[PDB]
Amino acid sequence: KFNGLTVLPPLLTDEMIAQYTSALLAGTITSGWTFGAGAALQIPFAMQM
Amino acid sequence: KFLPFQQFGRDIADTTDAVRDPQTLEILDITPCSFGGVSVITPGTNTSNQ
Ligand SMILES: *[C@@H]1O[C@H](CO)[C@@H](O)[C@H](O)[C@H]1NC(C)=O
Ligand SMILES: *[C@@H]1O[C@H](CO)[C@@H](O)[C@H](O)[C@H]1NC(C)=O
Repeated sequence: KFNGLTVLPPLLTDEMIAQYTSALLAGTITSGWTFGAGAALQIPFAMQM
Repeated sequence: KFLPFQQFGRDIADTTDAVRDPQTLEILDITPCSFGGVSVITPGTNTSNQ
């Protein structure tokens, strides 16, 4: 870092990335896949299987 | 810590690291002065100027 080299921190921290991944998992586990097109719906997991 | 005959430490790649001094015996340390790349954040100059 001394001479001329600098490093810039990323715009999105690790906590925000974890929050997005958790949101995606939560959508997939319950809403099925309708939230990938429009509004999020709900449906039991066995029916999705 | 220096040996009784060691001066002018480089200690990373080529930088003049902590060095002793004449007339006395102390292990002084040298650090570069603070520096940084300033930046300006501005809105549209057609709107305001602050
Ligand atoms: C250098 O000279 C000063 C002046 O008298 C003296 O106080 C000091 O002890 C000397 N130091 C050495 C390392 O010769
Ligand atoms: C924004 O810029 C346009 C032309 O560059 C100018 O006509 C307009 O007045 C500006 N907006 C404001 C709020 O002054």
